[PDB]
Amino acid sequence: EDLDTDNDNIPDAYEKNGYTIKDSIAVKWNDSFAEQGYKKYVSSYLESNTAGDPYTDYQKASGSIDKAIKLEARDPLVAAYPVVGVGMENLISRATTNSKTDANTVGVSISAGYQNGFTGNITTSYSHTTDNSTAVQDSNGESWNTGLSINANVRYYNTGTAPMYKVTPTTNLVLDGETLATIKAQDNQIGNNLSPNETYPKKGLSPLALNPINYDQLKKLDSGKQIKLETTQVSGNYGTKNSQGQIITEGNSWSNYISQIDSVSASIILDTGSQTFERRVAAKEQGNPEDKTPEITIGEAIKKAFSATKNGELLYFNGIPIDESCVELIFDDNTSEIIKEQLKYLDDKKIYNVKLERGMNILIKVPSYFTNFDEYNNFPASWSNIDTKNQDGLQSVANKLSGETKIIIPMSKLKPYKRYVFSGYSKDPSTSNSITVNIKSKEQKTDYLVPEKDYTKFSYEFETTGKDSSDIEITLTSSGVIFLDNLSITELNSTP
Amino acid sequence: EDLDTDNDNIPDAYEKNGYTIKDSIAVKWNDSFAEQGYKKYVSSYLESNTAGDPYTDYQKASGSIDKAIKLEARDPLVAAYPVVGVGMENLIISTSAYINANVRYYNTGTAPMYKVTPTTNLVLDGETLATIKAQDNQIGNNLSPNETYPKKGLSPLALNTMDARLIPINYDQLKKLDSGKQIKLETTQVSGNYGTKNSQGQIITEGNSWSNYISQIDSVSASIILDTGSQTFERRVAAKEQGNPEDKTPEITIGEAIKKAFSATKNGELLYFNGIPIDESCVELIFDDNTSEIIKEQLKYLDDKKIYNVKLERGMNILIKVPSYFTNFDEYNNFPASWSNIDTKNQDGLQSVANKLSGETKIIIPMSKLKPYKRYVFSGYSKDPSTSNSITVNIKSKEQKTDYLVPEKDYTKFSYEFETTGKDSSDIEITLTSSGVIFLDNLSITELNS
Amino acid sequence: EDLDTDNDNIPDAYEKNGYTIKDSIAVKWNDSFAEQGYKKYVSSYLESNTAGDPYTDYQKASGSIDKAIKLEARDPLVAAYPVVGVGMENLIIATTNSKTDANTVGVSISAGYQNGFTGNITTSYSHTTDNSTAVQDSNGESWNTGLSIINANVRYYNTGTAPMYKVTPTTNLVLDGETLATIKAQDNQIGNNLSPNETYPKKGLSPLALNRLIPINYDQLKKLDSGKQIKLETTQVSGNYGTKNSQGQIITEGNSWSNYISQIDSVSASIILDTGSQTFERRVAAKEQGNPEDKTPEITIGEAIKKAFSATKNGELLYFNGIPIDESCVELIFDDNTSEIIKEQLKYLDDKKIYNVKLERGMNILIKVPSYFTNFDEYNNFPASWSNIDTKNQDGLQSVANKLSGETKIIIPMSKLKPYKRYVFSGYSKDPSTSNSITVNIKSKEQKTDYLVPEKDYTKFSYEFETTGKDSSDIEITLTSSGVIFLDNLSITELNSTPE
Ligand SMILES: [Ca+2]
Ligand SMILES: [Ca+2]
Ligand SMILES: [Ca+2]
Ligand SMILES: [Ca+2]
Ligand SMILES: [Ca+2]
Ligand SMILES: [Ca+2]
Ligand SMILES: [Ca+2]
Ligand SMILES: [Ca+2]
Ligand SMILES: [Ca+2]
Repeated sequence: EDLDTDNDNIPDAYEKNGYTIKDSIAVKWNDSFAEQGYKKYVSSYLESNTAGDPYTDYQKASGSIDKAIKLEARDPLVAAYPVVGVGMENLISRATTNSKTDANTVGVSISAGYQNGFTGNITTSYSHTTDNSTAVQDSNGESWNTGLSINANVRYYNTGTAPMYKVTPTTNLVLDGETLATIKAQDNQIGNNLSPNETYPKKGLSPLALNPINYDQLKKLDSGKQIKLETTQVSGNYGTKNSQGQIITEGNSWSNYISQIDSVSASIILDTGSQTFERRVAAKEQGNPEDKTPEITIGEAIKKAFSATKNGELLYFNGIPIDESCVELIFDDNTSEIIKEQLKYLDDKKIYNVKLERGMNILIKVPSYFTNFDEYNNFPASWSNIDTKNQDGLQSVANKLSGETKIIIPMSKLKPYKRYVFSGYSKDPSTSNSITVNIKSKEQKTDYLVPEKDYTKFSYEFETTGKDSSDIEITLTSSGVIFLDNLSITELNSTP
Repeated sequence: EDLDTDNDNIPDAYEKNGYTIKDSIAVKWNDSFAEQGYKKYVSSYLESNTAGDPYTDYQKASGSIDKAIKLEARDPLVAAYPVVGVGMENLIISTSAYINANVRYYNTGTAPMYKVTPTTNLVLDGETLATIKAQDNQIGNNLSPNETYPKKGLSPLALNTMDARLIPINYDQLKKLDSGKQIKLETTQVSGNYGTKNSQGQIITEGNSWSNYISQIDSVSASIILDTGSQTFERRVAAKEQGNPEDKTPEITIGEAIKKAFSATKNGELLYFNGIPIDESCVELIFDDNTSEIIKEQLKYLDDKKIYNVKLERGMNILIKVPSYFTNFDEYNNFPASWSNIDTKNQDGLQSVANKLSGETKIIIPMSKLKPYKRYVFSGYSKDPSTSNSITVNIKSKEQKTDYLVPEKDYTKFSYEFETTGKDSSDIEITLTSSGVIFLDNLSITELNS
Repeated sequence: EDLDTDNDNIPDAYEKNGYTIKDSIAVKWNDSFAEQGYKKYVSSYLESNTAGDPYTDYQKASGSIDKAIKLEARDPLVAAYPVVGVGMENLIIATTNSKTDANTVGVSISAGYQNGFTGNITTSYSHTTDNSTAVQDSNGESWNTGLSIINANVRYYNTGTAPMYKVTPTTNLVLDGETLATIKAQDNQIGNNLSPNETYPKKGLSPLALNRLIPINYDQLKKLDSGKQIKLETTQVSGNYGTKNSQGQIITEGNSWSNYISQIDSVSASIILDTGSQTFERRVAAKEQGNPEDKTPEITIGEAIKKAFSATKNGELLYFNGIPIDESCVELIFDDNTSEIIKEQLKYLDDKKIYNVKLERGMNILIKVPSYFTNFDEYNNFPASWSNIDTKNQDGLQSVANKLSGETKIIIPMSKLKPYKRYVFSGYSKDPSTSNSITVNIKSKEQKTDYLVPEKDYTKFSYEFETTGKDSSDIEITLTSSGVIFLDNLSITELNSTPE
C-alpha cells in the first residue's frame, strides 16, 4: 500500500477504503478511532481535488488550509465554497427584514396527503440563498405615496464554508419585475474579508450605504409586493501559502472555481429558521467508468455537510432534530423524480437511504414548533389530552388520540402576513376511524382525514394576518382511537 | 530529542513541555531559569504558526521579528495583532453644507501597522450619512502600538475629502441634528501592512497585507480587553478546538492567559499590571452570554470557585474594567472621602486584613473628582459567620433604589447597578445597613457606560 | 575567535569586547590603536543590526555604506536616521524659525537645584521636526491693516545622520488649534536629494512656493495679532535610502525609510544637541531592561553623547568643535520620565554626575549650549569683560575660579542679544566659610532682585531675565558679596521667545 496515482500523499488503498490523518500522516482507518474523535475520510484515488475546490484532498483532511474555513470543509467530499449575497436593511423610510428562502418556497404546493414512500414536497422555482426578498416590518396600512405626494442600506452575508477576501458583489434592483441598472461596488463597498456565517459590516455596525422610481412601480410596491435584491455575481479571493509560509489572497480568484465546483456537486440547503446554510457535496457522473468519487447516501451527505450528530439513529444539528420525519424536505422536479424512481427499488422507503447524485437540489426547512412526545417539545403551549403510556410510536412512543385535543397558539409568537403548514404522522390499526381537523386562522377551513394501517403524513395550510389579531386554534377530532406522532409546524413564504 | 514535525526549528518534545530560547537556539526549560529572567514558552508541535499570525513560533519566541512589536507577542500563544480605530476630536459643519471633522487614529494591539487606510461610518441615528475611506493625503505611514497618528503633540487631521468635498443631500436630517441628536463614528475596516525581513535582510511591508490574517486569527483565538481607566489594551490568545483530537494547542487557564497577554507580574499569588491590582476580586469582570454560560458550567465542577482557574476556550470574550478608586485596607487606598463606622483591628480579610464594621455604613461622595453623567457601581466583599443578619441599601439616584441582600457565612460580593444623572443636581447618597457586626473588604468604585 | 552567531562577519568575542576594522576586516581591539586614530566599536553579538537601521554592524563599522552618511553613524550603536522637517520663512495671506521652542516653552526655572541633579525638566518635549516661526516684519502694527473683513515659502531641512531621497513631506497646516487642511507635496515640491545638515533647496536658492485656495477665518487673524505663534507641523515624511545591489549600483527605489522608523524609535534613546545656530538630533541604541537575551552594550550618558555627536575628549571634558559641551557647561533639559530615572540613579553613585548615569531605552535628552559662557580657564566668549576678576586662584571647579570680594558689573549691549526672548543666567558658586551672602540685580524689561547664599561646596544657581525690543537699555548683571566667594562657569542660555 504505497501507490499514489494522483500524487497527494495519500495511498490508493487507504483512500479507496478509508483513512484519517494522525500526526500529519495519513493512516489506515480502524473502527476503534471513532470514540477518540477521529473521522473516517474517503475520496477519489484518481483525482487530487475530489470536490473541485482550490485545496487538495490531503490539505482538506489534514487541516493544512486557512483556519477560517469551517470544519465541515475538511471532508474531501464537502467543498470549501463561499455563498455571498446582499441583503437590504433599509430603503429610502421604514425598517425591513430579508429572507433567503421565500423565493424557494413560494412555488411549493401543499396537498392533503402524500404518495407511497415519498414524503417531501416539490418546488417549481428552486433558488439559492443569494436570492433575497425584502419584507417591510413597520407597515401600518399606509402607502408610500404619502409624504412625497408624487439611499439604500445593504449588508453582505456569507452562508458558505469558506471566507471570501476583497468582496465585490454585483446586484440588480428588481422593481417587482423591472430593472433600473446593474450596480457594482466600486471602491468603498468592498469588504476586505468576510468569514463564513458572518456579515459585512459585522454585527453591531451600521448597515452599509451605497451611492429613481416611477409612480407605476409605487402603485405596485404599495399594493402587495416588495422590492427584491439579488446578486448576479460576486468577485473575491481565497488564501493560500507561499514558499515562504505567508498567506496570499492576490490573484487567487474564486471565479476560477465557481463553474467547476457547481458541475461536480449536489446542492443542499438547511434552514434552521434563524440562520441558513448552503453546501455543495461532490458526486460522480453516471456514464464515466473512470470516475472514482465515493458514493454515499443522502443522510451521509447531510451528516458530512452540516456536521450533524448521529445520536443513535436520528441526526441532530446542535440539538435540533433534522431527521427525515422531523423536517420538511423540498426538492425540485428532477431531484424528486430521481428520488421517486430510486425509492421503488428500495425496501426501506426512506429518502435518506437514497444514493446522492450530482445535480440534485435539496432544501431542508426546520419546523418552528415540533413535538415527538419523547424528549423534544418547543410548542408555546402544551397540547390538551396527551397520552404517553404507549410503546407504539414512530420512534419511541405515540399519542393515544381518543376524543378531542386542542392547542392554544398566540398570535404574538408567529410572524404576521405569513403562510404556514401543519404536518404530522397518523396511524390507525383498526382502519375504521375518521379524523376531523379544524384550524382557526384568518380563514377557517374544515378538512377530513382517513388514516391507514401504517404511519402516513398529512399536511394542511393556514395563514396569519395582522400583528394584532386573534389566537390560532388547531383541533384533532377522532371517531375512535388514533395514533399520533411527530407533529410539527413549518413556516412557508410570506403573503401580501 | 530532535524530531521536528512542523519544521519550525523547535523539537516536538520541547514544544509539548516548556522551552525557552537561549543564544537564538531552543533549549529545554528548567525551573532555575525563572530567576534569571527567562520565560517558559509552550506551543503546538503540529503547527508552525500556533496563534495564526504571519510569524512562526520560533520567530516570536526568539524575537526575530519587527522590534516595534510588543514583548507580549513574543509568546507563541499571544498573537501579534494590530487593533486600529478612529477617534473624533472636533466636529465642524459650515456652508450647500460642507462637513469637516477632526480625527486621530488609535492602536491598541501588539503590532505596528504600516500604510493605514481606515474606513469609518458616519451615522447620526441609524441612517448612515456616508461611508468614508481615507485617500493618499490622510494615510498614516506608521502606527505603533499605544501610539496615535498624528503622534502626541500634533494637531488632529481633518477629513473633508471623499475622492472632492463631502456634502449631505437632504437638509431634514441635518436639521434633526439640533433635535437632541449627535453624530457617531465607528470603524468598519482598516487596511495596512506588516514587516518581514527578505533574503537581503531589509524590511518589506509592500505585499504583506494584514487582511490575509484577520479572519484566521479571529477564528482560533479568544478576545480579552483590559481597561485601566486611562489606556485600553485588546489582546488575542490562541485556544484549542474542542472536538479536534489533532489540535495540539496548549491549554491554559484565564489567569495564565491574562498574565501572558498583558505581561502582568505575579508576586506569589496576586497579579499586578504596573502595581495596579488586576486580581479576580480587585477588578470588575464583564462577559457576554456565551462566555458567562461556559464559566458558570465549568465553575460547579471546580472546588476553588474562581474565574481565573477556568480553562480558556476558543470564542470567549472577556472585559476587565479596572476600578478607578480601590481600597483593600492593606497597601492601597486612593478614596477621596473616608468611610464611617470603621474598626481596622481584624485579621479575617481575603488576603491579609479586613475592616470591622458594627452597624451600618453610609458614604457621602463628592462629585468634584467624578465625571458627570456616568453610571457607577460601588462594590466590595462582606463576611458574616452568623448568617442571621440582612443587608439592605438606601440609594439616592435618578430612580431611588431599595434592595435586600442576605450575607452568607463566607465572603460575598455586593454590587448594585444604578444610574447617576445631573451634574447640577442633588448630591448622590449611598447608604447600606447591616443588622449586626459584619466584616467588609476590597471596596472599589468603577466607571461604566453612559 | 571564530564563532559568528548572527552572521555579520564579526566574531562574537570581538563584539562582546571592543573591535575595529582594518583593511576591511575586523580585528581585535588594542589600546595602542587610539594613537593611529582607530575607534573602539562594540555591538550585540546576537543581532546583525544593533541600532535597527537598514545597515548591519559590519556595513556601518567598515564604512561600506552610502558616503553621504555622517561618520557619526559609523558607530554600530548610533543609528543612521534622517530627521526631515519643513520650515517657513515667508508669509502670504522676513521670518525666522526655531527648532527647540516647544521644548523650552514648558521648562520652569528655579533658583536652587537639589544636590546631584544639575539639570532642568520640561513638560512638552518635542523633536526638531516640530517648528515654530517668529515674524519679525511687524514693528508694532497688526496684520489687520490693509486687508480686513495662499502660497507660502517653505524649505525642508535635515538634522539626521542619513540622507533622504525623493522627499515627500506631509505638512499639517494648523494655525491655532484648528487645522484648516493637511497638505502633502505631489510633484514639484519633492526633493530628489537631502543630505544631513542641508536644506532643499540649497542655501543659495530661493525658497519653494507651497501648493488650491484655503479659506482663513478672521478671529484667528486677531489671535495671531495678539500673539504670533503660527506653527508648521510635519506629521510624516516619505523618502528612500541607498543600498548596493549585485551589479554594484546604488538603488533607492523600493527602499522606504518608513519600514524602519518604528523599529529604530523603539530600541533607542533620543538625544538633541542645540548649538545656538545649528541643531542636531540623534538616536542611540539601548537594551531592554527585562530581557536576559538582549546583548546590546551598556554605555553612560557621556559616552553616548561623545559617540553620537563625535565630540572630542580633551582630557576629561567633552568638546564639540571647540565649544565645551560638558555637563556643567551647558543646560540639560529632560522630560519627566528621564528626569526621575536620573534622579533615582544618582543616589547610588559616588561621583553624582549625570554623564555617569547609564543610558536607558526611551530616554529623552536635550542639550542647549549657552550663548555666552566663561570658565576663567581658557574659554571666555562674552562680548565684554567681567569687572573685578581675580584669575590667580586654585580652588576652581576645574582649574581656577573667580575670587569675588565686593561688587561685579558687566556691560552687555542689546545688539548682541536677540530681542523678545526669555533668557537664563546660570553659574556655580561656593563659600568655604558658609557665612557670606550674595545678592544679584538684573537690568532688563523688569527690575528683579533675588538673594543667594552659597554652601560649603559648589552649587549651581539659575535666574531668569527677558528682553523687549531692539532699541532698549543694555542688560546689566551685578554680583555682590559680603566676604570672599568663589565663582566659576558663568553662562547665559537663550530660551523660548516671549509673546509680543
Ligand atoms: Ca492518493
Ligand atoms: Ca485524491
Ligand atoms: Ca415519538
Ligand atoms: Ca516543532
Ligand atoms: Ca510549533
Ligand atoms: Ca484585604
Ligand atoms: Ca557577529
Ligand atoms: Ca552584531
Ligand atoms: Ca574654571
